[PDB]
Parts: sequence; C-alpha cells; structure tokens
Amino acid sequence: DDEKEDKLAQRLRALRG
Amino acid sequence: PSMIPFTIKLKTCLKMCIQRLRYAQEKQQAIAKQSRRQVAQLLLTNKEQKAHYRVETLIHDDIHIELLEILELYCELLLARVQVINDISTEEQLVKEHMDDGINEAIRSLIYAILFVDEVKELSQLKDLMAWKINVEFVNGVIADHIDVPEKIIKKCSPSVPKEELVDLYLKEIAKTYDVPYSKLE
Repeated sequence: DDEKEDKLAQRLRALRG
Repeated sequence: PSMIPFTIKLKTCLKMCIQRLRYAQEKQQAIAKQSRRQVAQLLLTNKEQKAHYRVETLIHDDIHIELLEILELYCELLLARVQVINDISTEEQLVKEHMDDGINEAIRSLIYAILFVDEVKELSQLKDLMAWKINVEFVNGVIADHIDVPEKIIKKCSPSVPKEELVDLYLKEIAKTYDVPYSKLE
C-alpha cells in the first residue's frame, strides 16, 4: 500500500538494537 | 571578517552541519526505503543469493543513518550550549568538567566522524574552529586516538559485517510487509 512501509522501517531499526 | 566574535562563527558553523546533516538523512532515508522495495523484488525472482547479500547492504546503510541522527543531536546539543563552549581553552577543561552535560561526548565524536561522513563536508570546519578555541593538537588527539569517543560512534562508523541471524530476520520482515511466499534458510 503506502503507510505500511513506514512502520516497517520504524520496526526494522529497533529490531537491531 | 577578521576580528568577528567566536560565539558567532561557531553558531553559524554548527547551524550549517545541522542543515546538511538532516538533508543527508531525508535523502538517504528515502533512498534506503526504495532499496527495501527492490529487496522484495528480488525475492519474487528466486534470486535468493542476490537478495541476501543485498540486504546486508541495507543494514550498513541503515546503520549509517543512525550515525547521522546521532551526530545531528550532538550538534544541536552544542549549538545550545554555545555560551558554555566559549568559556573553554584547554583540554582539561572540557574533559573533566563538561562531561555530564555531554558537551565533550559530542564535540569529540563529531570531529572523528569527519573522515567517515563526507556528505557533510562542513563538519571539517569544526576541527579548524577548534584550534581557534584550543589548539591544533587537540584535533589530532581525536582523529588518531579517539580519546573519549563513544563506543556506539566508532562502531557505527565502521560497522562490522552483518550477523547471519539479523539478515534472515530482516528478510522475513521485508516479506511480512510486501508479500512473497517462501523465505527459505530461516
């Protein structure tokens, strides 16, 4: 869609913490 | 432009790095996001290998970004504390006196990052404006022996090879957002 890739990125980062 | 106020040159100089540091952010963030898109594209083409190594890059680029948001902050922090920066002329001062407010942990790292981040050429100006306030020895004491440079900094500048686990975990996430059916080797 469109706003779905936004959260994806937000979740990506934390996923490396 | 010979006998003009330090406090000013520094304020303008930092304000600059911010402007550009953020520009790099916006641009690389959008750039990295489009890479994610292509990563999914390679999955839908059974190009497992070309999708793996590709992601590894996605990590380093994402890590770079982080290093920027961090340098951004460090500047802003200094920009505000400008008044406090003007009252310093020796290392001893900054070292064991402005370590609680983070003034040190910020300026020292920024200078280090110079070499590693070339999308903010204006950063180098700070190194020069350090001899203007301290000496030409201080700067060399950082670019060489990164004296008191944050761990997360030196590490996000030359990030170690991505862990196989994190990669697979990444792929799986990119799939749960774009589609794809079989994320093998998990």
